[PDB]
Amino acid sequence: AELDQLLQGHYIKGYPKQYTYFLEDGKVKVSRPEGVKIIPPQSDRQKIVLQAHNLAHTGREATLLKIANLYWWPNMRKDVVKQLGRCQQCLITNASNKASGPILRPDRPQKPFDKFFIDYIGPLPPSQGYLYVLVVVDGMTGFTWLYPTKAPSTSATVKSLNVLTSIAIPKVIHSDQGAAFTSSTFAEWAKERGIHLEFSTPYHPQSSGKVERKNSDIKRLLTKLLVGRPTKWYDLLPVVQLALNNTYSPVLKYTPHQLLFGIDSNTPFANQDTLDLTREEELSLLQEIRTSLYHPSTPPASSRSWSPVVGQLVQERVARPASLRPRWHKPSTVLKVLNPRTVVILDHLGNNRTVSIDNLKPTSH
Amino acid sequence: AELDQLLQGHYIKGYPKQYTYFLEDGKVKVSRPEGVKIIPPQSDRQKIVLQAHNLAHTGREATLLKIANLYWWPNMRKDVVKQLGRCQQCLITNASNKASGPILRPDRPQKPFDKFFIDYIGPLPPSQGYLYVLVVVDGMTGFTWLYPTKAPSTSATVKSLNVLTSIAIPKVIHSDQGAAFTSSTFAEWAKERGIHLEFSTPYHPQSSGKVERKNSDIKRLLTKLLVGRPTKWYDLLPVVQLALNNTYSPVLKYTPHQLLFGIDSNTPFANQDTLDLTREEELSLLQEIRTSLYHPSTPPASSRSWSPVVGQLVQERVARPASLRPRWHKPSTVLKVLNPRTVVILDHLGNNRTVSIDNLKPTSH
Amino acid sequence: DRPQKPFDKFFIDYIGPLPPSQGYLYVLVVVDGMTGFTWLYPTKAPSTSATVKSLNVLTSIAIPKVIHSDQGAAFTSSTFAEWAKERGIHLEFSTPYHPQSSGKVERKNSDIKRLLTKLLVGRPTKWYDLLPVVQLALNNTYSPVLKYTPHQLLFGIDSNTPF
Amino acid sequence: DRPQKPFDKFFIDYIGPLPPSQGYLYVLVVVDGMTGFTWLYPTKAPSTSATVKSLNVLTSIAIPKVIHSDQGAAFTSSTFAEWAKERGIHLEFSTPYHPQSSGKVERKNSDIKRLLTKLLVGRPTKWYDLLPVVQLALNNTYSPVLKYTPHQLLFGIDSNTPF
DNA sequence: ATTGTCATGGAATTTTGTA
DNA sequence: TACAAAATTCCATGACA
DNA sequence: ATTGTCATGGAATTTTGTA
DNA sequence: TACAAAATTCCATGACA
Ligand SMILES: Cc1nnc(C(=O)NC(C)(C)c2nc(C(=O)NCc3ccc(F)cc3)c(O)c(=O)n2C)o1
Ligand SMILES: Cc1nnc(C(=O)NC(C)(C)c2nc(C(=O)NCc3ccc(F)cc3)c(O)c(=O)n2C)o1
Ligand SMILES: [Mn+2]
Ligand SMILES: [Mn+2]
Ligand SMILES: [Mn+2]
Ligand SMILES: [Mn+2]
Ligand SMILES: [Mn+2]
Ligand SMILES: [Mn+2]
Ligand SMILES: [N+]
Ligand SMILES: [N+]
Ligand SMILES: [Zn+2]
Ligand SMILES: [Zn+2]
Repeated sequence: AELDQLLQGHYIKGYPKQYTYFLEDGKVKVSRPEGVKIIPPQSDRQKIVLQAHNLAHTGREATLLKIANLYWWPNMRKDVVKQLGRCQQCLITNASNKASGPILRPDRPQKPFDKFFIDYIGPLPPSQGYLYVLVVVDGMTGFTWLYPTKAPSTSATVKSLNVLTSIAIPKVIHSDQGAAFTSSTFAEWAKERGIHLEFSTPYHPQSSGKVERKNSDIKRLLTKLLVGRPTKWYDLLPVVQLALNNTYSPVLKYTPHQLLFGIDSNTPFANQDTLDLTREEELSLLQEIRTSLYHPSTPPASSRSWSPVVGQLVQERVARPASLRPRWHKPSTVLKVLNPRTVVILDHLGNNRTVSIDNLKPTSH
Repeated sequence: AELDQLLQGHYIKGYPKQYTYFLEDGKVKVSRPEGVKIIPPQSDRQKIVLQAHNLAHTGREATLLKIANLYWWPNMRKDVVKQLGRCQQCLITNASNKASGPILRPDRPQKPFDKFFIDYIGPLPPSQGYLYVLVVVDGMTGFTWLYPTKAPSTSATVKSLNVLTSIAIPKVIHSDQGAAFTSSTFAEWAKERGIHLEFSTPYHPQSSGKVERKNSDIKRLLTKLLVGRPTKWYDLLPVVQLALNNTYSPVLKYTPHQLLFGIDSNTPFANQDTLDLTREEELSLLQEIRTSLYHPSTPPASSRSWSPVVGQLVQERVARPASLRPRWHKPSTVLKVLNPRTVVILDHLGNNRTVSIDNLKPTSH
Repeated sequence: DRPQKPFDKFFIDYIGPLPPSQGYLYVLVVVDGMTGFTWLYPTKAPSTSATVKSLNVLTSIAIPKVIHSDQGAAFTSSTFAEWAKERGIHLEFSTPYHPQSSGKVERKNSDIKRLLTKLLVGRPTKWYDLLPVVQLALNNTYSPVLKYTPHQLLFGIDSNTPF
Repeated sequence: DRPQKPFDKFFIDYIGPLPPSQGYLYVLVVVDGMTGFTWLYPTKAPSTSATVKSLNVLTSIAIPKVIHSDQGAAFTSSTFAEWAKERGIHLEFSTPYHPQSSGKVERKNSDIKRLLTKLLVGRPTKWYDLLPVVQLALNNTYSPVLKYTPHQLLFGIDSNTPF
């Protein structure tokens, strides 16, 4: 082939002179620092790299190290990497070595009832025939409503929320994509009332994080109230609700209740500071506090993170991976970038999916 | 009580003068920057702090903030913290805010067969009536043996290992405290052969980490070999075994097989570098390589870590916490400190337990 | 004195009996003394028992310093009397047949009764499912004094359902 | 030439039939040409089939360049012939009735036969469970040349079971 | 009575073929 | 005594029930 | 089509009562 | 223009299926 010229002492791009290139057993051999290696004809080299790789479906360095034993040619790795990009198997099974970008800290809703966050807790031990708790948190104040249910169902969610909205109607309800909230029956209940439904990306509880974080505090306090006793939580819910709604956030120096009403009710240790102000004076002082609330900023990027660029080869993690089956879906493309942490992708194949980076890896190579 | 003196203008330790201390409704009140607060008599103050705390079993700041509303006395927090230490409930339910110390990187075994690490994988999909894989890794070389089993049982473990030890006998076998290896039947099998059994602390797979990390690589390669096909792994095991034993660790620049034998067998891409050395020359070159192997050091301490001191109040995490029940056991004491990461504790109550810090929190207060 | 505030006083009374809806018969009416904010709770009887169950709900949100009521059997009972002492609520009673309560409350209390009969007729059997809508309407309705909805006085912001 | 190495050549042969143990009848004997390291595999018949199953085990550890054997039906068959080509093993055959193999191997191959009859008698029925102990003994036994156990030559370290 | 490990692929650092 | 670009080494990230 | 949150308890930093 | 020690604020760690 093109190796012909080389044995005859003539130069080629790559193939550095100073090494003697000889012939043995009808193969083109070369003396190198590392030792004497064989140089395959261009047309054999893909076939070689593949054979080596397919032994254990090894990465760049592991593959090259096998090939190094027998062969040499110019730009060995460039070729190896060309293969690692085409191994359908390695791409959908290997995990990522790139962390996703810094999280986002969306702003506090401005007014109470601007946005509700909901979620179901459970199943729990049966009390009084009930198994789940519906937790509703006001995004602004952190004020929380609890409702015992027998199942995490659309029907029961509606029953509960009808009671709640007797007090006021929210602009927006944010939920996970759990069966209870995605149903058409709910969607309409919500439209009937002029409430916008909003859902977090699939398999990302962190988005419903404001409720989730209240779940923690609920389960924790119930646990504490039930040490010793049999797990009879039903009758405790009210107490928990109250207790938690009147608990100071050390960062804010305010109980949710305070942020919702601007005065403490007839609770234990009710703060009197505003006892002298008319309701009006008080009410605007409250309106001030609400705006001047502490708000976190996003954290520094981890040193090896990635951000999603439009038209990027990107892969979605498998829902519920089966035993011994690939942890990732085939490659798919970034359609739009909703924010540095949420992406729309044309998937398998193909529907627009809204997804969180945390469920994505960049296709490598 | 002792508050008598104060209303009369005489000084007391704490109780700073400059504020006017008056009487209203038979209570001792005080004008302060924050406002006008009540000062309880010493004997009432524990009862006060407890009432406040018991509302939501809140921490230091949350508790104090309630009390601040109504009362004032000197060193308020000192008292609050005294309570947080005695609330049996908060201690066994709250999580830690202190990370455990930097991990340890024990040294490579010196010789092959110095130490075997074992573990069971499974259950898997049934192939040929088998459900689990017994994975044995040589600590020194990383060389691995695989054995299909129908159950993760003592009896089957013995059967498998009898085959393995036909080749050579190890000094030590390290395992998790899984039923199969803790049994008396195994313990004797092992003593019969003069093999020391050694077990990692309870619920800390990281200790069996050398095998665990091989499990990853096994499941990964099997997954890759089974994309498309039905999960027929039984007949694949041999291939995997070979493939993995002849895979270069990029850090070491050596396949396990090489570290075990000092020469490559009749494998694809078998390295020829030592083809000219007598067995002897080769054998000592190998003996050199083994000692000069790359060995990691422990990582920097995380900024808020803790280390176990002898006679420290320390608590063990619950095995399999029930729903709504405390995530931690009652306080217990550090008996001896085996290493900066392993502790012996007098538990509940009381037996000597060997435990990893990762399953411990320091009792706070 | 000290100016009046929400949760200072809760006025309670029973409306009923009504035509059965979902097997309910009575409405327990709770108006907040200062704001005029209203809660409505359907009950099966004007009994201490049903009062307690209902007020347990409301008192998960807030606890008044005072409850005012007529001397109806339900509120005079010793069980209700104990219920309130437990929660640290002082109880206040109008004298028999001379029902003294706030100017603002009498009016709101009248509105409820009208608004109930109004949308009761035509569907006298399905007033249960309507209670949310009613409560919402009442609480978001401009008082001639203040030009504020009870909603506004309680929360110090605008509702997303005006009238 | 190039000095001799482990895995260069594997000598294989069948010992049997023996008194049945655990329903096994034959022992397939594999000695490594250079080290003298020995594997023993119990089989139910001196058949290509049982040879393949056995050698599949051994070849999970290492693959020889060459296998040498007598012209027994099991090794001459075309199935064995294909098995070896697949794994890239060249096959080598002694001529009939003149069994040429290594000086070192003949001796080791003799030792096995003696050591088998020795501890066979007295428990002729329970030789299966003993095969590990035998293999271990053989491989950790000092050769008069080298003063090295086959174990030492293979692994370049000392075993924790000397003899 | 004991204890984390290490393939992976971009980045970052060093060595290389030529002056 | 110096360059661009290949070849190597570094190392955070993730997952082994 | 959307997005993490925040109680907790030592450490670290600021304010306080007295000169 | 100053100190020791209380009172406050900072913030990593962990957990909400
Ligand atoms: C579509 C679609 N199909 N399935 C899902 C899905 O998300 N499923 C899981 C099992 C993960 C889930 N989890 C939680 C939850 O709270 N988990 C714990 C947690 C909370 C916070 C935090 F930061 C991390 C973890 C739910 O509430 C929940 O409803 N689901 C369904 O979405
Ligand atoms: C006593 C006693 N009772 N129960 C345990 C116990 O440890 N149980 C678990 C379920 C945790 C377990 N896990 C693994 C495993 O490999 N887990 C995954 C992993 C591997 C490495 C790493 F760093 C983190 C996680 C096992 O092999 C195993 O046998 N077990 C029993 O000990
Ligand atoms: Mn949910
Ligand atoms: Mn949840
Ligand atoms: Mn295990
Ligand atoms: Mn394991
Ligand atoms: Mn009445
Ligand atoms: Mn024969
Ligand atoms: N936002
Ligand atoms: N060690
Ligand atoms: Zn591959
Ligand atoms: Zn507590």
